[PDB]
Amino acid sequence: GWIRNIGRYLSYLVDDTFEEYAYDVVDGIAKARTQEELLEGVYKALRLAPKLKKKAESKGCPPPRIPSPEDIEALEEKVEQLSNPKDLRKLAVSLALWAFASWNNCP
Amino acid sequence: GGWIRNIGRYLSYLVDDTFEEYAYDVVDGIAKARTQEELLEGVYKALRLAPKLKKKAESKGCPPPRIPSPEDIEALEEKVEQLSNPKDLRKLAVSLALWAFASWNNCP
Amino acid sequence: GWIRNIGRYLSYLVDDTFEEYAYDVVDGIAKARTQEELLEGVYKALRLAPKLKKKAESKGCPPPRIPSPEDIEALEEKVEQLSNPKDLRKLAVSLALWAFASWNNCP
Amino acid sequence: MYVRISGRIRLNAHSLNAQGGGGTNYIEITKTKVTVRTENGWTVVEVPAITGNMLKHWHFVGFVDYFKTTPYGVNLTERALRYNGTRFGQGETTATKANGATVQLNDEATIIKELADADVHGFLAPKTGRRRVSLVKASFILPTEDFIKEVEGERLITAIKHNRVDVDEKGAIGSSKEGTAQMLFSREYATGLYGFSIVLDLGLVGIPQGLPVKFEENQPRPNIVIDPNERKARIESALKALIPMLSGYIGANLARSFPVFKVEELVAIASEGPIPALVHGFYEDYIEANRSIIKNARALGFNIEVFTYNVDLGEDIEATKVSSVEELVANLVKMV
Amino acid sequence: MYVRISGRIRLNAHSLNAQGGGGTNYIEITKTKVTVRTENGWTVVEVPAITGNMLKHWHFVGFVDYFKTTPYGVNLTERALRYNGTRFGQGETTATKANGATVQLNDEATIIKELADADVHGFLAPKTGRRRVSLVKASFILPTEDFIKEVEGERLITAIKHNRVDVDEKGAIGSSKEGTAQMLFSREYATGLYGFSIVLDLGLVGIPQGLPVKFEENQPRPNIVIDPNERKARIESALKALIPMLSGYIGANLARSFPVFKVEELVAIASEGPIPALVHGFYEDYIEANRSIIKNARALGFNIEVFTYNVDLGEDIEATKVSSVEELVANLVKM
Amino acid sequence: MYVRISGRIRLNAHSLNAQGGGGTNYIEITKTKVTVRTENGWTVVEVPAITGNMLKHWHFVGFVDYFKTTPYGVNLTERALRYNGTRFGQGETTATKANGATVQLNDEATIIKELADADVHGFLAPKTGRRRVSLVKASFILPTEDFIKEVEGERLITAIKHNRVDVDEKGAIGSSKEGTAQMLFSREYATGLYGFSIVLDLGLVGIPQGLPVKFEENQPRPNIVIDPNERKARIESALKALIPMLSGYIGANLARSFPVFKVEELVAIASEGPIPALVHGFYEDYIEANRSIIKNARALGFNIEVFTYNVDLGEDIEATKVSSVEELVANLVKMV
Repeated sequence: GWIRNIGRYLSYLVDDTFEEYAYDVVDGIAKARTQEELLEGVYKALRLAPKLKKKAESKGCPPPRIPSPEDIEALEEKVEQLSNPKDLRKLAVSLALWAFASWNNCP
Repeated sequence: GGWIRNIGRYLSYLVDDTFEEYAYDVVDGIAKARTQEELLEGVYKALRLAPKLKKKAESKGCPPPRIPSPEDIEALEEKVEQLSNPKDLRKLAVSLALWAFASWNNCP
Repeated sequence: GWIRNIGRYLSYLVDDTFEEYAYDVVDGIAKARTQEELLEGVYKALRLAPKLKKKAESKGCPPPRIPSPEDIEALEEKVEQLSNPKDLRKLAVSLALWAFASWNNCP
Repeated sequence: MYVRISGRIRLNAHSLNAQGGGGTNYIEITKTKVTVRTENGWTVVEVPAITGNMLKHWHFVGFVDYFKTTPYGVNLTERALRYNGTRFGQGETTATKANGATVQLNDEATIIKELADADVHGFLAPKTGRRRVSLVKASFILPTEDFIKEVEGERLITAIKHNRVDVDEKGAIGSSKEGTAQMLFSREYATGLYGFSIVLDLGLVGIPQGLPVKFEENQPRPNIVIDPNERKARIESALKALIPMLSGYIGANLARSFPVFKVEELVAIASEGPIPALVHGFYEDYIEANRSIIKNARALGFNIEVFTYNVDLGEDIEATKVSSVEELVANLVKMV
Repeated sequence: MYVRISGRIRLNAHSLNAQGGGGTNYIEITKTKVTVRTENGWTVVEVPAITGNMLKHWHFVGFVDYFKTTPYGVNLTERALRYNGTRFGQGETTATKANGATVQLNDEATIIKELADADVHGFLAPKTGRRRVSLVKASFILPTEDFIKEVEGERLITAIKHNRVDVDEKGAIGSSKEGTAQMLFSREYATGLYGFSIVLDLGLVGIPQGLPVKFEENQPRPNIVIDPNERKARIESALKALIPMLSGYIGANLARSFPVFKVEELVAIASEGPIPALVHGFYEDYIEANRSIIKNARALGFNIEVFTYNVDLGEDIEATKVSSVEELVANLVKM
Repeated sequence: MYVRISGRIRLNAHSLNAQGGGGTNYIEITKTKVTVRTENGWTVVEVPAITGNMLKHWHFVGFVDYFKTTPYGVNLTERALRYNGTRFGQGETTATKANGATVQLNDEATIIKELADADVHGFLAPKTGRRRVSLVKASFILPTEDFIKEVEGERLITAIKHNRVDVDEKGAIGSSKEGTAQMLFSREYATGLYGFSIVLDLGLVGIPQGLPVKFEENQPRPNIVIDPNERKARIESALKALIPMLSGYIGANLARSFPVFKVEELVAIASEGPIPALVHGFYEDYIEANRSIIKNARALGFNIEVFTYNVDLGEDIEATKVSSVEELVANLVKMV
């Protein structure tokens, strides 16, 4: 449900094979209480796409797959109705949990 | 509202590859829209680059970019006029700022 | 809507066809700081009206939509209550935002 | 003399009391949970904080600094001169003075008579079993509740990464196989409005815990084991340790961060007797609670003296309009 | 006299009453299991709770500290001045006062006449019995069930790590082979809105346990073996000992933690005769329980004075507004 | 002899301490979040800043530059002559002196005796465990609060693009296939009025931090492992290191940007004994706080000397007006 594709991209900011070690964005998306800071944190996570692309290309392993624009609008289309923070926390921590999986990228 | 995606598609052209126009500052300024004034200013700076992308896309064998229609501009003006609360303004700005980075298939 | 027509006229200064590119006047209108600067920018924008009117039929395009007197007057008395740049900058940016839209100037 | 201080401090761009080690990349700042309203039921949020151990250690540093210059500065542990807080660790029976003289950890009276740091800050001697509760107590430096409610969580945290330029003598930046250490490491810097509360129990200085009184004349005369001058000097040393405290010397990474301090407001109370603890500055309604506590304590028969900075308090009770922290400590030492 | 207090207090960043960790490098805060509804389900949660022994000891500390100021404060045990209080045992039949006077444990009357801690907090004399129960009792300190229901998830328990750096004679340091003291331990810090409840039966201070009344002249007068003046002094000291409890002076790790304390709400009832405790503050509906219990007690013919802080408790009941715990103590010391 | 300096400087067209980019054509200026009071309630704003680490590095550069000319200038590290700030990276137990001699790292006294950089700016050798806290404390350079009030952000930043022209012998730009390097990168330039604060605890130069005193006859005396002339030279060099810091030699990209760097105003204090730190120049109400601190500290008996540039500080405080930073350092070196 459009979580694996964004989850692996989020993991791309944590894997040891990519020596940039951006844990602040993962902490920010994980510790989200309402809509605005969650969207801001996911925007900061998604902003590092050129860095990851030009670092993977210079290394040799296949480039990371940025989330496709078809599942981008799903994020707001689902989170607009999440007024209650209790239900928001579910996905706010699920994304961070997916960001810490193995996700073998560069062989 | 349907115009957020329309303006995000245009904003994608300022960051995407095969265009050599790496305007990260304007996208970040739109994303960091504290007030409505500077949000509109950043949108204006992003729109000023329309002729450059429009000509370079056909100069490198790519479909012309989808510059937002005047209806989208009217909707944006209405939203800016009726939103005087930074609480909604921040998420409004982030909504169209997030679309800049994606796996858009601009050039087939 | 009293701003859409002025923006429609201003879009003639930059677009496909209408081979007369005037970015400096659009920037001066958009970057207006004082009321005098905005008025001078509007005057410079209106100065090119005969050029566009004659060039419209030189390429087969419909004649341009020159703003009526009434909205120009209304702009003149709308300018004379803004004592701070706060509102004037917003008015200038709103006026200049329509210039770079996907107008159907002449099908 | 017993004194309590509580207030707020503005503080931005501070990497104080981090978690990770120096050699580990991405040094992380400490986090702590707090409970707030958010216009509904109770909710817990995780915010950067400074532990009370850090504050207590920097109070110890300031006290040692201000007690060295006194004529009784010889009566100090050799570890104190090194700012070493390990007071009588596990597996030792004797300690070394500042001048090199040895002291035996058999009784508390001689320990507190000859060693000043172990007297103000307490000590533990597991090998012998001796004890002394610290006279100074400190709380956490938590961001104030109304500030947290007012910012809706922009994370108050910036992870700034930077590197050293360790290079070979020939001018080549080698890899890990060469021996160079040109690597990027990240430090987390916090910001916001914080609250602090530290209590001092300086009335028991120079008095052994076991035998507070001796009853020489059938009356409770305190068992002052040291000279009154030494006890007094220890008192103003502990009181003057607050001057470097509320100036920017209660944090780590001072060489590269040096936190940007400005005390916003505070209240201090002292009555040379038993005193209720003030309300921590973390709560948004601590001014009214402190005003009520002061008023009821004074009406009950306590000789509370109150100094307030940048708070109106009650405007009807006798409170001194102090202008800064060092003026406050000057007023405190004028009432010894 | 006979007083009962129950309420809710906010305290965070605290490690009061931990497991000590005398053999392990990790120190665990206290925990207990609690059952609560989960919208038609009896779920169980592990939440920190301060034991009543901690509160009893800290109230004793406050009482012995406030009893020294009074001129009648000589009548105290030598243990009391050191915040001791083991209070004899199977091998001791002699009490040493603050001045060092031998006191026999033959009867409770002399024990309560010559000692003040033994009078209020009880004692035990295995030699001849003479058991005296504590006049002040305290309950545990649990977060309210409303808080537990509303948090559901979340840990509110932080394991914060502290080091003990020990620089050597020049600048060196060692881990475990140089004999120095350089370790890295951890402490558990809790938060939440807790509930407290105490019962003080101060009406029996100075009266021997075995002889509540003398009944010699055909009147059941109280058997006060001590002078009324210092009996009143003991009452005042015990009532003032409440002040250095609801301020942050309860628990452990006071030097490094000093919990961020703020009393939220409370209800207290005071009377000259035997009265029942109202309800613990852990329950969500404890305010209505207090209202019902005070109405029922007043219906049976009881003279109760009720003080409320940050709670309405209805309008029919003549309750006294309380600005702070010290206002309550000042109103109480009127008797 | 301790010094505290604070004030405000105006920077234009500067790109000091950027984020480097690393492997991309965009280079961003470093950002940090600060808390601003505002009349509408507390807010957090992300603003460009210069980290205190680079400020410390440039002070180290100035100190080395002014100590090289000193006759005792041979007592430096070979890395210091190259402005290499790394202090005894992991795995090495020896230090190469400027003259080529080898210095062991088993003793701190020798290290501070024949290595001036480690003495002044501190060091750490993880292999042997020796350490020394730096004597210089540097804080972040942040735009002042009232400036943010007045400008309302305006993004305070431009992005200027510079080309990378690779014209070969034939005169062609290439097509990234032959080996040409014709590209187009961009750099971020900021502007505004910033505030700075610097602390120099020049009282432990040549004095090991383990045994600061000797106690010959229970009479405190500094434990100096070097002759007093070297101490005086090191202190003078450290003081003079401020000249190539307030002239515009702070930060990176000096060859292509060279910040405009006018010093707007400043206040400094200096005293032989320990003194509280001054208020950072970020806050709008920092002149009044510094004035109160100075007045009350002098009332407490601290023999402090105050030098003010473009700040009045009223009449009660006895301060000497100073024309520029050069005159300030001249006055500082006048009083040893």
